[PDB]
Amino acid sequence: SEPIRVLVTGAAGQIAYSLLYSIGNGSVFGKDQPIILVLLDITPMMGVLDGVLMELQDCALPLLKDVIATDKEEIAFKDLDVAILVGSMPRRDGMERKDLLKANVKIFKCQGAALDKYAKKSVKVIVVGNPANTNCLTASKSAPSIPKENFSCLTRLDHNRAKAQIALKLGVTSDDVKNVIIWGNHSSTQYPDVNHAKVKLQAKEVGVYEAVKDDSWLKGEFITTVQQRGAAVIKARKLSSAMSAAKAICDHVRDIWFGTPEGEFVSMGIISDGNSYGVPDDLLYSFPVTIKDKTWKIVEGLPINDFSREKMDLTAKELAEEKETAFEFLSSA
Amino acid sequence: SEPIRVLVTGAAGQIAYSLLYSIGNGSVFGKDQPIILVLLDITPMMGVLDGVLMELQDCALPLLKDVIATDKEEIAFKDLDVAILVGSMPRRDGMERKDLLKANVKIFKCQGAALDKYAKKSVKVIVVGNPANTNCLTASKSAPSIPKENFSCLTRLDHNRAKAQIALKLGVTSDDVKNVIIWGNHSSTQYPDVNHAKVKLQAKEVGVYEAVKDDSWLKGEFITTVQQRGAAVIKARKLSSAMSAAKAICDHVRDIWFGTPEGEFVSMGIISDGNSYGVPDDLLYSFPVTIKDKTWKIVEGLPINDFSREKMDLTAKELAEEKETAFEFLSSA
Ligand SMILES: NC(=O)c1ccc[n+]([C@@H]2O[C@H](COP(=O)([O-])OP(=O)(O)OC[C@H]3O[C@@H](n4cnc5c(N)ncnc54)[C@H](O)[C@@H]3O)[C@@H](O)[C@H]2O)c1
Ligand SMILES: NC(=O)c1ccc[n+]([C@@H]2O[C@H](COP(=O)([O-])OP(=O)(O)OC[C@H]3O[C@@H](n4cnc5c(N)ncnc54)[C@H](O)[C@@H]3O)[C@@H](O)[C@H]2O)c1
Ligand SMILES: O=C(O)C(=O)C(=O)O
Repeated sequence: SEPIRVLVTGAAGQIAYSLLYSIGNGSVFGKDQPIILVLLDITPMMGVLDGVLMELQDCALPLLKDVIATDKEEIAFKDLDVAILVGSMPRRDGMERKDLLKANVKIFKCQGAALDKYAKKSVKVIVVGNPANTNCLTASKSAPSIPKENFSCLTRLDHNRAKAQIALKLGVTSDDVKNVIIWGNHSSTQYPDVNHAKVKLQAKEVGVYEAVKDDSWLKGEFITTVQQRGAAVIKARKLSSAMSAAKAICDHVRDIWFGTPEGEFVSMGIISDGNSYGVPDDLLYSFPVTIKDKTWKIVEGLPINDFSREKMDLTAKELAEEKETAFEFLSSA
Repeated sequence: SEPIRVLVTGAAGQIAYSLLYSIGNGSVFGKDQPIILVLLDITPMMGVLDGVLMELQDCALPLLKDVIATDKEEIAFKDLDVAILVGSMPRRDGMERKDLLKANVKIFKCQGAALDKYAKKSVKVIVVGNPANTNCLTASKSAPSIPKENFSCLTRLDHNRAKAQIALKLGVTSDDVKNVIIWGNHSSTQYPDVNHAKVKLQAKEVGVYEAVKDDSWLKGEFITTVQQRGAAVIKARKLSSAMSAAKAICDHVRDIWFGTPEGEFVSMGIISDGNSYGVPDDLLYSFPVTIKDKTWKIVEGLPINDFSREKMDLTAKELAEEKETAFEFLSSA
């Protein structure tokens, strides 16, 4: 197959350091799919990039057709098929994802403008840098010639985190848990919804509530754990998550590239235009979706209880607030 | 279908951060091999170690059955099926990763002692932390009940780098290169030998001397390039060569676990007793081996030309010296 052009921004940083190996080894786009890898970062990090290039050569990765290290937008965004937007200022212990907004939203406006100008119209754009949803939304709106649908942000890490807490609670495997949902914002108001989740017990596959038999936990400690998870990792490590962040990016892009498995949906921040869940349009909200032929579709018919109604509305409300701040700031100049 | 117990020491830093995902991924011990990862680091790094533990859980790895974090030797080394020894004292620019001997060999003396008392007798121990060969030797000497053959250190990174250099020189792929050999010490006197090595050049296996047609380069710049590679990545990145080291450690441990491909030998530091290559007995030196049923076997009968003889001998002298220096210290008290 002809090579696909995949860009990873902030390529000299931690997340990228934990991710380039998985792209180059074929575990993301396919064991036989060659990659033209494009690596963007700032001028003073170009020497770090060169160290990463020698390490890629020392890792035996033949699927890497070419590896382009650059600090130029013209080169970085040209003809891409995939854009992994990581390049961003990370928060530190004590900060919410919301400060970083003014600092980072400006970067995603220019990058959305760079995609629109230089990348293919078919590009898949994956936004990881914080605030992901708002960053996501801003970049998307500075790329009017690229379908809204090609813009996604990462809630897969929160998804994976929710599964790992279920597996640990029930003493099960991560793969035995399925259909946990991460609704709304990639922030501490995220709703990790296990109402439609399934767990494989030895006698039969049951609902997560039925298998846990602890409603308080599921609506209490379980919610807080997942929500504060990013902040807890930073508090311990003194660095943002990277190993777990990179892996969720691999899972998110693979599910885009290869589709979701029969009877299963995954969490994805996407544009909310047309949803049927009572969520305002024009937001970059995380929904449970099924993917096929690289195209996502929100899962419909999920029964929403009262407890889930509220929670879902609180993340949307929070997302509107971030939308208001970033748009006031980017127009003001 | 039961799990195995693997220890990774120095779990709170660089190399381990790039390596643990590949262990719990199933890419080392097999896609149906469940693992319990045991992470060991010193007391002051327990904060950071808990965040790595959180990241590991957050990757949602079905095979990763349990993850344990401790600063206790009695917990780390209990009932291990595999021990990866990374923890140690660091290196950097200004040369060569020589002086570290006396500041790292105490660590490994202690660590062999714990394996001796707590570890299964069948443990496989891979020594990575520098001085790799001499730390290796010290640990085996302080663990007299665990078979000396069960101990090995890592020359696989130098071996992997060597293949990439040949691939680069010729314009071919790294996996088109077979049977390079890393003779000796993991240091600047190492001997990266290609006399017995093969390359697939234009769909025909030929002989790397035959393919390269530049004997001066193979005996000059290739050798120094492979010996100075680690220092070039570290001066470019300002951080260790973790991504490539993580990959060479997986190579080394997978080949131990599942054996070498038919027709192929790999490089790995082992106990020298009885070799037929003119190298002193009771040394931990790298040789070419074939591996079957988790048991290495030095490849006998390779003709040693004169250039090779002073080089293998030169590496040996250095290793003899490090042996002197390490043991007088440790016995001194
Ligand atoms: N959505 C998620 O789950 C998620 C998870 C983890 C981290 N993140 C976020 O991802 C972002 C990436 O930071 P990190 O964790 O890798 O830490 P990091 O600081 O080590 O890496 C960031 C990299 O971005 C580069 N960079 C900065 N501005 C840039 C620009 N304008 N163009 C290109 N590159 C630029 C930096 O030089 C650096 O190399 C942070 O905002 C972090 O909070 C998001
Ligand atoms: N053989 C090879 O090919 C090779 C290649 C690269 C690096 N290395 C060596 O690997 C080692 C690890 O490097 P790194 O980049 O991860 O360094 P690092 O600083 O990032 O990590 C070392 C870790 O060892 C821990 N440690 C120190 N003493 C310990 C002890 N007694 N018990 C347990 N943990 C202890 C430290 O607290 C730290 O967490 C170094 O010795 C490095 O030179 C070997
Ligand atoms: O730390 C953060 O901001 C994250 O988004 C993360 O680690 O998932």
